[PDB]
Amino acid sequence: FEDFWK
Amino acid sequence: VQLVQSGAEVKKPGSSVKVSCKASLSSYAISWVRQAPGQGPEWMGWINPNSGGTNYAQKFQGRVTMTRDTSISTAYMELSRLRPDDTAVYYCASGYCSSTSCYDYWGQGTLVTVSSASTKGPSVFPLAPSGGTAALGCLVKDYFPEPVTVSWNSGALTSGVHTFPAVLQSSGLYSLSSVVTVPSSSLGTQTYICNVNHKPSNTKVDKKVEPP
Amino acid sequence: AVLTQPSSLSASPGASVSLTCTLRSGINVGAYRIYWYQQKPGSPPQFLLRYKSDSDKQQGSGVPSRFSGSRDASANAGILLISGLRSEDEADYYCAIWHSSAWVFGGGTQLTVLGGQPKAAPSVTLFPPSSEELQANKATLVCLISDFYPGAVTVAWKADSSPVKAGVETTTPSKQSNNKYAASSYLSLTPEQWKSHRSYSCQVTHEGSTVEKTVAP
Repeated sequence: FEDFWK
Repeated sequence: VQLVQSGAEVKKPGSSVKVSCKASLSSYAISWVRQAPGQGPEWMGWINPNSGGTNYAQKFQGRVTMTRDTSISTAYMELSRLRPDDTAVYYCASGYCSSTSCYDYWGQGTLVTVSSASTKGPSVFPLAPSGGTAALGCLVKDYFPEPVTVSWNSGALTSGVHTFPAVLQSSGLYSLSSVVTVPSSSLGTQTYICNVNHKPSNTKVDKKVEPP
Repeated sequence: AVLTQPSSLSASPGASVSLTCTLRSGINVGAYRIYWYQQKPGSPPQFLLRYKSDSDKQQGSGVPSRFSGSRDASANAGILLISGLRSEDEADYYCAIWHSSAWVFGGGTQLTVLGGQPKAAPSVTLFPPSSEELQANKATLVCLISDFYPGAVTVAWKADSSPVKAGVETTTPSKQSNNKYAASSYLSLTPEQWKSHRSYSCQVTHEGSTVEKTVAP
């Protein structure tokens, strides 16, 4: 998926 | 499911502290966020668990190191040459986002207290005692660091009890008081003991409040 | 001043509320995903949702639908909306953006949910120093204000007729079990100061009505 903090 | 951080720390100005954040790791970046008492969150940086690559906020660049051990799957955050202003609850966090939703995970947090004061147990003093009511309590004064807990009659008395938030005095020591409203008819017969526990100094005190 | 939020907001249950996260001019709101967090006392911040536009938004896993994002180009402000406004929603609310290669957080908004509490006058009890503290060669006057609503008080100390600020520490009003407010203030002196003066006063102002209690050696 996608990184939360980037 | 869970990030679990190390226990509370107390430090002198100029020393360092190392806080761990153990996953019960990820493939997503573990970010470190701190919160000073009565303040908003402050982002410190992240670490990539696969690479070990870091990205620190400019403020902390110089005196912060973030590492990981994928064997035990715990992230570390070391802050060097500590300032009193570094007194905060340090959180670790990680998550991921789909097109639909996001799944964030925070640690319980780690209180780090930085001050030139040394660990000290509290002096507990009784506050001896309308519509037939009387007010009495305990004054828990001059202790460090912060977390003390106050119960009454070993927790059996909850109704009409209020334990106030702590005050950081100019001396650098903390203070709070707990109050209980009771009927006047009970003061000679019913026993009221406040149980003060300051775990940082391993001091437990049980003081009974009596009318003179 | 990248991100700014209102300090406080109060509304009753069942209604809807809007929380603003104002961006500094030049930092266009339309270009950023605004991250929203809820934080109840003692717990870490918990993610609500991130919102850039109606075409670009992600909810928090297990966060009710009544929490919804919005924005306004003219005000240059991201918006968080809450519909249910349960008493559970009483917390601090922080916004965050990824700006200039760093995570920036707002100052936070303290959302208070009113429990239909009627106005209550404060009960003020001023405690003199205990015999035990005096034998420990210290003195602390404990002025305890309780059972007032709404939770806003001003506390003033006087040694004789002279007003005091030195040696005074006052707690912000905090919620009781019965949803009324209490506040504590301490005037720390020496035993010599305690006995040297004739009276000490603790004045409490709530909703424009004043209560003063006195203690003497």
